[PDB]
Parts: sequence; C-alpha cells; structure tokens
Amino acid sequence: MIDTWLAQWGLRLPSSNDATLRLQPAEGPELVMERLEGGWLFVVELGLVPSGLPLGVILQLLQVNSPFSSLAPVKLAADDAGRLVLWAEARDGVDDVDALNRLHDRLREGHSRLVPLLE
Amino acid sequence: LPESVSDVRFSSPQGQGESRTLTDSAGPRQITLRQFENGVTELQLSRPPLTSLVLSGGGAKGAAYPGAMLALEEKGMLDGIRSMSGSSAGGITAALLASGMSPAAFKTLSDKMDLISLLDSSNKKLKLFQHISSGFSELLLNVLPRIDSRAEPLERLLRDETRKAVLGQIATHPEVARQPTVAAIASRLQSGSGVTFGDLDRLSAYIPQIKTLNITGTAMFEGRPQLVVFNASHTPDLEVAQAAHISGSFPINVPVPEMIDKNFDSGPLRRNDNLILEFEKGWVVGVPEGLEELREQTVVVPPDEIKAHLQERLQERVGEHLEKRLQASERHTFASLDEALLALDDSMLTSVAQQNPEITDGAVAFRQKARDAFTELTVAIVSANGLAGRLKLDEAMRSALQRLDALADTPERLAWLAAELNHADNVDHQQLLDAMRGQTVQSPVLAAALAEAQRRKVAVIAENIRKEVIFPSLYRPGQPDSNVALLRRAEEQLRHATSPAEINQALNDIVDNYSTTVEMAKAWRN
Repeated sequence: MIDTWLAQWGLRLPSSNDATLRLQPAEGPELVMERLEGGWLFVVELGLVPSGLPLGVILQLLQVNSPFSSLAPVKLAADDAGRLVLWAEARDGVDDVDALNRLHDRLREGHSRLVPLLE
Repeated sequence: LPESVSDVRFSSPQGQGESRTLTDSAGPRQITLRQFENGVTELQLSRPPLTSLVLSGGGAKGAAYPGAMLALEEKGMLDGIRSMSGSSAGGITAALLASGMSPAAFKTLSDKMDLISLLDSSNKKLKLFQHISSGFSELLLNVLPRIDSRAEPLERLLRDETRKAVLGQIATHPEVARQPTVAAIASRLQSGSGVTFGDLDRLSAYIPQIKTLNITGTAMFEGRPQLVVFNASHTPDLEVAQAAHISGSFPINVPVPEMIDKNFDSGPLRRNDNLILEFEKGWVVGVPEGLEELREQTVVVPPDEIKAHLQERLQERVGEHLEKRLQASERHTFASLDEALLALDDSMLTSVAQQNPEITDGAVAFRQKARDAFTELTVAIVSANGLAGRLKLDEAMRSALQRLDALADTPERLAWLAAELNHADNVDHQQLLDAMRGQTVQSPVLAAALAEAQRRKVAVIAENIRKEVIFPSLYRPGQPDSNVALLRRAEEQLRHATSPAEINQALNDIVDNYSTTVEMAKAWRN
C-alpha cells in the first residue's frame, strides 16, 4: 500500500490527490510517481538521449529490457520528448511494501549503472 | 531499505497533517489560503479573467459563430474580452469582432454573407507563393506591395465592415474621438484607408468594445508549412482586411497552442483564460499550457433555419461553459506562506489584507517598499540622462538598488524582485538592464535581474528557432516517425535552454541526425 510505503520515511500521501508526486532521497535520483487508474507509474529520469552513443552503449541500454535482466521488471524507454527513463508499474492490491521497495531499488540500481554511460 | 535510500522527502511542496484556513474566499478572485503543519501553503482561487477569444479555423462551418457572441453578450462577458485570435479562415471572424461589431450586427452580416462564395472566388492568391521565389514570414510581408488584392470582394467587404464598426465605436465615445491620436486614425480611415493591427491596439486601450487582433495561418512552401503571424507587434501597419484575406486563402491546421501567447511573469498564476472555439496518451516526464488545460477552455462548435439552429445550439453550449467555469478553481502549492503571497498581484494582496491583515502585514510592507523603490529607481534612471560612462550608474540609482537589495532577504523575494525588474513594458528598467548587460554589478537584485534578462533572451531565441526551423519540418506531410522523434527532442532541448550553448547543442543534434531543415539549423548556429 502506497501510504504505508511512504510511511517508511515519515511521509504520508498528500490528501490533494494530485496526478504526479516526486520523491527525493538524500542520495540517488528523484523518483517520479504518476497515478494510474488502478496503480502507479514509478519513473527515474536519465536526461535526453545523447547523440553519437557507441554501439556497445546502445546494446547495454536495450539489454535492460531483456525478460531475464537483473533489473526486471524495470524497463528502459524514451518519453515523447526523447528523455531516457527507467520505469516500472506498481499495481494496487498486488504490490505490497516489499514489492514497492524492490521496484525502487531496481530503478536506482539501473540509474547508477547507466548515468555514467551518458557522459 | 538500503543505505542509499534512508532519507526521503517530497521534492515539491506537499501539505502534511492538518491545515488551517488563513483566508476564505477573499476578494473578486475568491482567494483561499490553507496552511499545513509543515508550513506548506495551498492557494485556491477562481479561474483568471476570460480575456481571449480564439477562433480555430473558419469557412462555411463558421455559421454557428454568431451564437457564441450572443452567449458572451448575454452573460455580460464580451466587454471583458481584450483580444481576438483567429487561424486560417477564423481570422475573418476575429477581424470583424475585434473591430467592434455588435453581436446583433455580426449575426446579420454573417447570415447574409456567403463565405463559401467569397473564399472560392478569391482569384488565385498563389502569386504570393511565386513572388517568394526572390525568414519566410518576412519574405511574405516584403512581397505584399507587389500584389494587388485590395479590390477582391472578400477584402473590400472586410475593409468596409471593420472600418464602419471602428468608426461607430469612436463616434459613440466623444471624449475618445477628440484625442489627437484617435482623430488622426479616424481621418485616415475616412480618407479610404483600412483599419490596421496598430489602429486596433491603440483604440482598444481607450474603448473596451474594440479588441486587439491576432491572425495566424500556415502557408505551404516547398512542401513545408510555415507559420505566418499578423498582429500589432509584427505587422502594425498592415490592414486587417488584407491579413484576414491572405490567411483565409492558404491551402495543415494551425495548432491552437500557436495562438496562445507566452507570458513571462514573476509568479505561477495564469494571467488569463481563453475561450477556444474549434469544430467537430502523450507522455513527457520533464525535468526533475497543456492540451488538457486547453481542453478545459475549449467549446466544440456544432439555409436560415439551419443557421438559426446551429447558432442556437452554440449559444446554449457556450452559455453553459461560461456558467461552469465560474465553479472551477485554480490551485497552487507553495513551500511557505510568503511565497504564496508573492504569487498574488497587488490587488489580490490588498483583498486578502482587508480580510486577514494579520497574515499579510509583512507582505504588504514588503510590497509597498518594493513599489516605492522601483519608483525611485525609475526616477533615478530618467533623471540621469544616460546610463553610460566610465563610472557604473550613479549615486541615485545605487541608492534605489540598495533599497531593493534590502528587501531581497529570501531566495523567493530576490527572484520576485528580479522578475519585477524585467517587465518588458517598463522602458526605463529595460534601459537599465540593457545598459548593464554582461557586467558584474554590486546589487544582488540587479545581478539577478540581469541573469533573468539573459535567460529570457535565450527563451525568445529558442521560440523563434522552434517556429522557423522545427515547426515546418515537424508538421511536413510524410515526415518519417524517426525525424518526428528527433524534432520532438529538439523542441524539448529548446524549451529548457538557458544559454547560447544549449541552443547550439539542439542545432548540432539536428544537423548530425536529421535524414533545408539542416540548412536553417546551420544558419541559426552561426
């Protein structure tokens, strides 16, 4: 449950059910939470896709999406404006606190491994 | 939780715990302020004044339009409209309404005006395309003099009706009519000249019934749509009848956002609302107005009996939209009360102060001192007779700036003061900023104002690049999806650019990956 997950940090789900919430841990990337009708979309931003990436880097990025990736179920995508992002979907009534922390952990792990490759 | 995710806070302000209401529906904007246990302040207020009418497209389908104007008049909201904007054929209607025609007069004209015949007749205004053989928007303007469309029935009609409406408004306001600038305009019109965008701008300041006019169209040139904009800033001396005629003659619908203007401001409140009339999931994560916001401001438009019917329907639909917007509200969340108060304009602050002076005393004192200091600065600038020289500024200017500096005791107040010093219409502050551009200065407020002025300069350049380089290629028919993606990314880079370097990177990415676009990109880069 999202409110309980937030309670871990002494936070509470704001009563003004706004469509987008942003969390900033002391270390690591900002976590963007977007409300889906029946769940949440967890996203971490990696900046606009740079021009001129070497093939090996392109491969590493695309390999994040392997069904057997260690970052599973996180996915690497680009938004409509060309911003590289890692995302995962939290589904109400299925993903408990441990499941949510696991998504957050994988999003962070992916972020740390990839940011250096995007000079 | 692992070490790295031990502490976490909301990166944007979020109310926590219970809130208390500091002010309840204060003044005309119904300002409500709620503050939470962590100091976060939520501002709730009515929608901003409906000052803009936007007519997306036109032509035969515009038969219903008179119903919208009748609805605005019925609700006493037509005088509140300050500007009229129309795309393609919508410019025809916008020009008539902007000139001051009454809803009744406009209905009569619209009903016995055959827009299909008038438009079809337009005897080949493709001479424009040919003359542009020897950016684009400026080339089009430079070729109009060697084109003669003044006698075309549609243009003659628009010129005559707009002139009659303007002269009638002037005549009903004798105090205005006798003012020299107005008398000059009237004399020029009586001699046969047509109403210009500049005439409308000057008269609208005197007569609420006359509105400023914006006409935008997309002109296909070499398979690429070019955005053509006519208004008081770009084409003050162009007759509105000719602009509406040209815009209506282009063969690629102008996106509504291209008709809604960008406004730099010292706070987050929307300055005004639009009533957008049109006929008939995107995913951007952004950094760490939307179509949905535009949708809230849009009303979809639906043989004498049919005209009456379609107009009746639109009048009913617009009337309901106008009632419903009164029930809507705008909401903003701030990290502190003072920042919420800084978001309020002077009139709003006064309204809140009249109900709950205990929460506004500090903000009212700050506002009064800032206004007095800004005046002192203006007096110093104008009284200096030149801001150049071996020595930087003078004692009077320094003194005014020192007073502003003392008010900048928080990052929020510094930012507000710097944005206030950047108001584009303040000729004197603008002379000060221009005079000190690129220089190190002692005043923290002036330094912040200079940095903001530079950021605004970059944003303006980025917007021009978007319109001249990106828009035409982005909306080119048949543009492969890969190029569209590249262009969308460039638009994102341009929206966020704060330095010439960031603009250059956007241009380089297009040159290196796009498969005349590349030419225009290299042109802007140097």
